[PDB]
Amino acid sequence: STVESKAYRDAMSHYAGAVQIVTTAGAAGRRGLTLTAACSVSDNPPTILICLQKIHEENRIFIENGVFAINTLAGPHQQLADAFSGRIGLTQDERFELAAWEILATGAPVLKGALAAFDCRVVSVQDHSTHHVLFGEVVGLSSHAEEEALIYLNRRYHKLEL
Amino acid sequence: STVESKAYRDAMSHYAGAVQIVTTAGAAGRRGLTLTAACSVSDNPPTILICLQKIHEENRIFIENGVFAINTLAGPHQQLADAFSGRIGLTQDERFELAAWEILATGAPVLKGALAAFDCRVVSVQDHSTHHVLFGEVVGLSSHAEEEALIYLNRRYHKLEL
Ligand SMILES: Cc1cc2nc3c(=O)[nH]c(=O)nc-3n(C[C@H](O)[C@H](O)[C@H](O)COP(=O)(O)OP(=O)(O)OC[C@H]3O[C@@H](n4cnc5c(N)ncnc54)[C@H](O)[C@@H]3O)c2cc1C
Ligand SMILES: Cc1cc2nc3c(=O)[nH]c(=O)nc-3n(C[C@H](O)[C@H](O)[C@H](O)COP(=O)(O)OP(=O)(O)OC[C@H]3O[C@@H](n4cnc5c(N)ncnc54)[C@H](O)[C@@H]3O)c2cc1C
Ligand SMILES: Cc1cc2nc3c(=O)[nH]c(=O)nc-3n(C[C@H](O)[C@H](O)[C@H](O)COP(=O)(O)OP(=O)(O)OC[C@H]3O[C@@H](n4cnc5c(N)ncnc54)[C@H](O)[C@@H]3O)c2cc1C
Ligand SMILES: Cc1cc2nc3c(=O)[nH]c(=O)nc-3n(C[C@H](O)[C@H](O)[C@H](O)COP(=O)(O)OP(=O)(O)OC[C@H]3O[C@@H](n4cnc5c(N)ncnc54)[C@H](O)[C@@H]3O)c2cc1C
Repeated sequence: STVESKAYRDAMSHYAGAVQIVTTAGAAGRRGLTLTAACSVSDNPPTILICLQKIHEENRIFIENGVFAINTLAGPHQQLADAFSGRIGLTQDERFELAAWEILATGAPVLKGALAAFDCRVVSVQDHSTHHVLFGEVVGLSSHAEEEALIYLNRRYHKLEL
Repeated sequence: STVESKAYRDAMSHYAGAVQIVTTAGAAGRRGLTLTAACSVSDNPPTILICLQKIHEENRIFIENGVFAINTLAGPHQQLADAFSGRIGLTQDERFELAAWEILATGAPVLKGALAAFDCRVVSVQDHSTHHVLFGEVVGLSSHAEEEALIYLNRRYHKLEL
């Protein structure tokens, strides 16, 4: 037998993570959300994975379009993160209005003034209890030189110098 | 076509990660190493994944034993991390001598004075180009109240307050 759900979450509050915004576009429509469960798989050919909650049915739009982009956040941007987690109201079109964006290879929206960004095509989809897991290969890039990074730890937000 | 290997690594130097030590034991022997590519998959039942380099053949000992543990590091511990990345010499028995350890459910070594720890049984193994990916379910736990965490960013080490 496995350990209890509540006790697992209390221990994970001592494990730190860098804050992302992930996006999509195509015949099923345009969507974004705030996220921490992602990691690097290989550098030859370059490959990345992400994990999405099954209890929100609008997350099936990512699987139907077959493309996604991942954007890494800098020091001054706590207001953008609160909006894309659903804490303060608003329609999707009203959430995107808060900043400036550009296009690279696939159609998915890329953020101006990000620390880094990766534009991807889907190669595999798997089912794991409470979440779906998606694998993608990298077809476009950008990066800029800013002075601090945004981090989540012990149930609150922080800033850290490069 | 995909982007170039060297350009991918320069952009990933702007993406932060918390520092772990991962361990194993059984009929194929006892081993450890320093690591950043891991993440949380589900909370019902609790489940975690890890990624291991194919170019070092001693990493096949983890697959043969069928068990592993993951340990999260605190502020004062940069010397332990340098030893388990292979930067300063020593045999495996000589690396474990530098600190104190205990036993929970499987046999794999758990660290005294860690910020958090998770003891796991293997349920799935997959092949992805340069690395192997392993999935595990959680059968034991511990945690302690320390004041800072260890982080890797922009090709050097840092400290961050809880
Ligand atoms: C630090 C952190 C890390 C996270 N990591 C992950 C992760 O790894 N994986 C994951 O899956 N989730 C993660 N989440 C959670 C995720 O951000 C939310 O579940 C998600 O944003 C909720 O989607 P929603 O707002 O559209 O859903 P809902 O709140 O149910 O709303 C659905 C839709 O209704 C519309 N709507 C809502 N309010 C209004 C309004 N007042 N007026 C008009 N229209 C409205 C909007 O279009 C909205 O999208 C994380 C959250 C945080 C804070
Ligand atoms: C010695 C070393 C090894 C590392 N290995 C990994 C790793 O396996 N996975 C990971 O997510 N982070 C890894 N990192 C952390 C981080 O992602 C890197 O700092 C950065 O991406 C690569 O630049 P570098 O010059 O520090 O690595 P280098 O010194 O140029 O490379 C060391 C070795 O690790 C591999 N490697 C380095 N970065 C990655 C990566 N992002 N994804 C897959 N393989 C990589 C390379 O193929 C090489 O064999 C490693 C860091 C160091 C110092
Ligand atoms: C920040 C960071 C993140 C990383 N993330 C990852 C990751 O996600 N995934 C991953 O796979 N790797 C990662 N790495 C790299 C990983 O730590 C090393 O590849 C690994 O520790 C090397 O194994 P090794 O020392 O046993 O290999 P080797 O240097 O080739 O040595 C093999 C063995 O020989 C013996 N030996 C060596 N020297 C002596 C001596 N002088 N006297 C007697 N015996 C000796 C030891 O038993 C040693 O284990 C990361 C590294 C860093 C710095
Ligand atoms: C609203 C919110 C959602 C988050 N969702 C995720 C997530 O999906 N994946 C992730 O790795 N980190 C997630 N985190 C970040 C972090 O891992 C948590 O802060 C901590 O583990 C759980 O405690 P909590 O009280 O903040 O979450 P809660 O407010 O109690 O939970 C919010 C929701 O997210 C789910 N969830 C929370 N933590 C995890 C977890 N570690 N693994 C899987 N599901 C989780 C829960 O089932 C719940 O539906 C989330 C954080 C917030 C604030």
